[PDB]
Amino acid sequence: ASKKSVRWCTTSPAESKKCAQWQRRMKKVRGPSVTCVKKTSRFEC
Amino acid sequence: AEVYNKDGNKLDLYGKVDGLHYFSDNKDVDGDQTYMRLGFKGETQVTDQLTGYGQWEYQIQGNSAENENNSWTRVAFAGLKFQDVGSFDYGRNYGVVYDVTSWTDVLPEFGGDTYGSDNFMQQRGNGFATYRNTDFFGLVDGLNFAVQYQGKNGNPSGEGFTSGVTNNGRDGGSITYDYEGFGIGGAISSSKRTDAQNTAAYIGNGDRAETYTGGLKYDANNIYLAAQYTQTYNATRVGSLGWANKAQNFEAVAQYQFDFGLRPSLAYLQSKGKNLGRGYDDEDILKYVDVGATYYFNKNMSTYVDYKINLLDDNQFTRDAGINTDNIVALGLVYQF
Amino acid sequence: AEVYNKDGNKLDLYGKVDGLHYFSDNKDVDGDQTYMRLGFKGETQVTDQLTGYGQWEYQIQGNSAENENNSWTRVAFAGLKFQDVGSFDYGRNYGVVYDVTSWTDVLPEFGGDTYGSDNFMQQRGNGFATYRNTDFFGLVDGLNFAVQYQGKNGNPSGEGFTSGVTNNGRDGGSITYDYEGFGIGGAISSSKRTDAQNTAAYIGNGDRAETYTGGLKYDANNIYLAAQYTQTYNATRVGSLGWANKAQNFEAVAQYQFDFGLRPSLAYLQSKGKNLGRGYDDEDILKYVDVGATYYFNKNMSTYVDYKINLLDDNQFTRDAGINTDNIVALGLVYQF
Amino acid sequence: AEVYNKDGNKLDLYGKVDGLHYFSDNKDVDGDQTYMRLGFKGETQVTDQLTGYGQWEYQIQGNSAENENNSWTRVAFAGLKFQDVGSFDYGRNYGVVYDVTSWTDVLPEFGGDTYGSDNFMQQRGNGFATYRNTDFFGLVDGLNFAVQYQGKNGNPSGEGFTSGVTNNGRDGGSITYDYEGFGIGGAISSSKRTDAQNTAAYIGNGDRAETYTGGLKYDANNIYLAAQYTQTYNATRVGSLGWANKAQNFEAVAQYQFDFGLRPSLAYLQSKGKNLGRGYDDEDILKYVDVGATYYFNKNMSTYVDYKINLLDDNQFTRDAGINTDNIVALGLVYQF
Repeated sequence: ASKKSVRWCTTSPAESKKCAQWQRRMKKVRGPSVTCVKKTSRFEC
Repeated sequence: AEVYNKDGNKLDLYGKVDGLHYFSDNKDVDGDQTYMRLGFKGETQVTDQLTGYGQWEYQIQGNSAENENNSWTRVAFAGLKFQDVGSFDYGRNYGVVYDVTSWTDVLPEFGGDTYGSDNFMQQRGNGFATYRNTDFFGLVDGLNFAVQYQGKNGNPSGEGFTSGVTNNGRDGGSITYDYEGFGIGGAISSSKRTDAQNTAAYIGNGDRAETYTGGLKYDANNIYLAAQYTQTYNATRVGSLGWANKAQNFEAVAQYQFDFGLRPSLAYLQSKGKNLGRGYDDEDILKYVDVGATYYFNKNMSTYVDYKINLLDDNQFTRDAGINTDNIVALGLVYQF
Repeated sequence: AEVYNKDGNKLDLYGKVDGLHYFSDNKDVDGDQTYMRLGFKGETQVTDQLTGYGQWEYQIQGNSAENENNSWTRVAFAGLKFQDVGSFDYGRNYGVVYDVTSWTDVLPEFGGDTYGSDNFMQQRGNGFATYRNTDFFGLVDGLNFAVQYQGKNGNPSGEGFTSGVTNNGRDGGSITYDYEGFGIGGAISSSKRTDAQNTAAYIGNGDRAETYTGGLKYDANNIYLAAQYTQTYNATRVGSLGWANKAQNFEAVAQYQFDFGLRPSLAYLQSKGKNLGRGYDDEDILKYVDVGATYYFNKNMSTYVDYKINLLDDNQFTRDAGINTDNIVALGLVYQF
Repeated sequence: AEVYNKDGNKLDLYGKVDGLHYFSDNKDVDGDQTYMRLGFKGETQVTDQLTGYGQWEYQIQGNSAENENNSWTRVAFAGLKFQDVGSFDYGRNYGVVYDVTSWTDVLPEFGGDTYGSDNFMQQRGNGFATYRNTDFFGLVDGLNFAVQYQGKNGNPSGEGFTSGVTNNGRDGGSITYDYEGFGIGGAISSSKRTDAQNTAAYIGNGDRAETYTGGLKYDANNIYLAAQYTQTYNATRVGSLGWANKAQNFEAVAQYQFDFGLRPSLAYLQSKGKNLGRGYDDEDILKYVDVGATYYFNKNMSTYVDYKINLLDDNQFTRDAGINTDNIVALGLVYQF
């Protein structure tokens, strides 16, 4: 995370064999900058 | 060859033909590269302190049809070698930054392209006044330094023309130290850059151009080991796209000169473009492992192989800049006098 | 001139200024033709079997205003002379087909024009790797042969670029025999022709380019006699019209070298275009009796007169090709070192 | 340098590098002027009367980027020195008018510019046949004379082409006398001018071009004193404007050559355009005081200072012609072999 913009706060099982381009093509040039910051479930950040 | 040499004054008319071929996927370096150069060196010795001199070196491509002309001037200058004091020479010369970066431009054919020609003072270009001193005035030994000033070489144009001028892919000092093999050497340089090279045509908020450079080498008993590292601000040509805001350039060679004549080299070089303009970002200008060898029949003839294993990917980047990204191999047979 | 020659290695810087003038009705060859050339030869002798070498010849027009530049590279190569084995040399060199067709290119000024430069391997061109052997290995004498391969020298362009390349008026072996005076010699050669040279732009269904050539000469006691006959397929420049599907080239010289200096020549040459394209048909590319002489002051200076009695008519042909069809006379005064 | 020199025949490969800077308001002569030339003189001596010769001199600018080529042919001829008779040489030479006007073109850098290159016979241009005789046949002494003929050097174009031809800023005799220091010389010269040069593009009802010239000089014991006054008709280039219907040119140098090396010069030159075309009228084509000095380290190396104090005003005239009006300074260090 923590280098100026915002997360996409994710989960575990196959759901993100996919969480790609919402980071690159996200960037391609920059766009509204998405990290992700995956993680087992939603009850996160 | 030391031709004339009579009372004080001596000449050395000189040159080589180099029958050189390149295999490459890049059909834009592909194939025949023959070329030649001739040059003269000259010294008249005026006194015992004071001695004059000149040098002229000039390459002429020998890979094209009688249709086509081509060939340019490599070096052309006169100066005076004072005795304790030092030497001075005005003319088309090597930039000082080249005292250290040369530490590693010695591959059979490749290398010495993390900088280029008419590239401020990195390497070779017009209008150099250089001062050189040899063992800090005879008084500490294999310490030396050079300072040099180059006047503006501006527009061919109608706003900042110069007599003898140019487009602008084409508009300092160093000290270096010895104790038998082992060289350290720094060189710092800085150049105001012209308003022509400053125009949102391809790249560079170009204020001065600065290169900062440290080098290392070790040379003795057949081993040649060297490294040069230098980073530049606003001075590394990135294709024909204009220049490179920051760039870190690294280059290391390794070599062994055999008693019978063969002399393998192994080298790494690269150039990392930092914060580039115009999309792009961080991005490699050059990246490649050099592997190759040359063989001396004698000090007058020889052959070489050279093999640039070209470590860069194709991208709207390289492609933009027109930076070759393929491997090449060179094969060369050369005769020099 | 044999300048430097010290321990093994030896140089010969050489050249000539040739004060040349042409009278011709053809105001496009008319008038002042002054030029010069200089070049070096080199040998370094590496062992007793093995010796190195280099040559570089280069002409510079000397007939235009300081305004204008002009002057190209004739020859530039290095190679190795092995001893029984033979020589090898990569470089801009003479095509092999020239081992025999040279048998008749010796007029005081004209001749040597049933073929041209960067004309496949007929004469002179880039990218040649040549092997020559002298008396079929020291063992049968004044029999020799040559084989050579030249690399593609393609487009300047965007489909087939090569490094060092060209428009296309500009994109082999021989054996020859001796018994004192009398040469026979055949040479055969063959070159793939680029897609560029193959395009309904003027002429050639051009698949390969083939020339087939035998020659005869007779030379001893002042008499110089010789003939070279060769027909080519898809390889004789017809004007700037591209190439000539079949062409038959014949060339005979006769000369006598006088004790005191003067050396008359008398020669015929023509070139028969066979089945041409684009109307035209059968048609002569060149046809002319040469009559002329040169006079040696010594082996360093001399004058010549030369007079191509030009036996071709004007027609939408010659005219189309821009082939000169008037006579000319040349008058020259030359000094050579 | 007298390189080769064996049995009769002797060469002299020669040249210089001249590390040369201009400071000038005129950002169009300003800056760096490095350049070099090399050249060869040659004589084979054929008999005791008759001797062969050659000369070729050639400059190559040394003030630009490897990008750029530039460099042209200065002189190129071969002749024959007869013994009582005289010499003859065809080629690219200095025109005879230059026998006398040269009496004053010796500034450390400036001067020699009330005439130009490829400017009829005034100075240097292509196609000169020349005959020169030394002391009116051995038989009156330090009287000689030259007569010379130049062939038309016409259009590159489609009416009047010539072989070796040109735009037109680019399409004779003299006698001179000696009694120890003190020269008078006259030179008279006349050239039919081409239809191309005569066409209401800028200037000259140009029928023949004609220059009439007398000169004075005085030279012995360190003093060098000289003057040359010549007026021309339809033959002084006025900018790029075409020619000057009448013009009087004047030029005087004074110099003293010191024992130790330094050799100041003081000089005046001007050029008075009479009755020009196209408005304009009477008008100075060039006007300036020259002050300057060169210092000889020895006969092989030296520096110079030159300072054109440029006495012309700006006006739609000079400006029209693109004639420089500002001062200039030149600083040079030269080495010559």
